[PDB]
Amino acid sequence: VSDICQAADRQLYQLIEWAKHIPHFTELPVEDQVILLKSGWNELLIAGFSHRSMSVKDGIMLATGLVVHRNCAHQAGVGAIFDRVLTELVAKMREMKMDKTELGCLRSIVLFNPEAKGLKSTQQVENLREKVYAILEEYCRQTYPDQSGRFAKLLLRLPALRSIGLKCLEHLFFFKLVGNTSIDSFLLSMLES
Amino acid sequence: PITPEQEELIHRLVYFQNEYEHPSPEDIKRIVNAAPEEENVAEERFRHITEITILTVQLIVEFSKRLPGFDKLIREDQIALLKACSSEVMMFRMARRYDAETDSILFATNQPYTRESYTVAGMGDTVEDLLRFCRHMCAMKVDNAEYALLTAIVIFSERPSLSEGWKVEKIQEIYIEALKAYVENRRKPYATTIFAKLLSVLTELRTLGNMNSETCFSLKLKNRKVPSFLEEIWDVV
Ligand SMILES: CC(C)CC[C@@H](O)[C@](C)(O)[C@H]1CC[C@@]2(O)C3=CC(=O)[C@@H]4C[C@@H](O)[C@@H](O)C[C@]4(C)[C@H]3CC[C@]12C
Repeated sequence: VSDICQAADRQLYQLIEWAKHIPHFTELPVEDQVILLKSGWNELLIAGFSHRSMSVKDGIMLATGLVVHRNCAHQAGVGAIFDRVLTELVAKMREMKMDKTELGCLRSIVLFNPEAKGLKSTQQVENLREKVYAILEEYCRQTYPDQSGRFAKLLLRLPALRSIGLKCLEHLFFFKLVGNTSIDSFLLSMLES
Repeated sequence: PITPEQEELIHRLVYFQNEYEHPSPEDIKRIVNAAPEEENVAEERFRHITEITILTVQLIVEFSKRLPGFDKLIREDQIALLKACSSEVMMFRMARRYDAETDSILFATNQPYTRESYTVAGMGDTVEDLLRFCRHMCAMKVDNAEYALLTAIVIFSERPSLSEGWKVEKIQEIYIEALKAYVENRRKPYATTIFAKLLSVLTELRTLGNMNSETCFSLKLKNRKVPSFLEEIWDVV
């Protein structure tokens, strides 16, 4: 298996497994679970490898090691977003020293998106998103008390992330995946495991 | 808790919001007395949409300049911020002319536009997304102060390429902080959840603004007249 290929393979496996373990996610209708992931897909993967590559210099890390540099962002599959990822997310992340708790929180606000297309349990998913808001607000307040704007600061990288997401004319790393099915068939079967 | 001299800041934005909300009835006049020889009937819908929107972007620029801190920026950055926020801020303006009952947007020509109106002008694609936003906003019961403060936070969004990004960043913090102060002091429960929900609207703007650009590309493909002012500002060519 290729170097970047198995990175992509692991990167998705880790994503889906991450969500499988978010409190209440799997209690939603499986179809909604696919919808939420199929839709949050890019922004979720992006935010993830963005934060993970804060220490990496001039690059994006992917599924341990494999630090993609601009000189082959196209190979990697992050050609459309590379520059902005480093400056609008990686840099800003490092600048505020955004921790793992916060990251997970934002990622969840992204996963629990009620405006997801065709989502059935919109009301449910919304209540879930709103818990994360509470949890995250209190977490900042407790952890970084002398930073009155941190909560909103963290919340405001969500649009930035969205924009970078819109630049992906596909679901990141999907065609590098071993199987050759449909996003939904891949998600669905990956969910049941 | 408790709002300080953000109170003054809020009166100002809420004032200017109100002030620059509607285009001068003379300009809306020019638009109506422009109908060509027996207008395409679906054109007196499309022309209104694009002509009046020139006025909208202008009003947006008008308000953006009366905002504290905008003058502390260099012309280069002032111009960048303006262009960047235009299509996003436009959606807040439209949302505020949304009629929940008739599910329409009351243009400045007292004409109510609906899924039809826009579909007739050839904008049937995006129309629904627009209406949905209007509905979601109406559902949140976003008031004037929140609306204004919010549009100000958008106008001061440090985008890449800005020369002094750090400065736009710092200025924006003031409005963010005043919105928090305001939302919390409505000493209503949920305050943090409301504040977070208000801010999220900003992520929604990135897709709506993208959609708008997408709509411009298409009108350019179908080769329909997109007012030069709009092409110049949204970089639509
Ligand atoms: C690409 C471009 C042509 C499309 C923009 C379209 O999608 C929009 C966003 O749908 C445009 C179309 C016309 C429009 O500019 C308006 C008409 C008004 O009368 C008024 C003028 C002024 O009082 C605004 O504060 C509100 C309102 C309702 C604006 C809002 C934005 C609208 C509704």
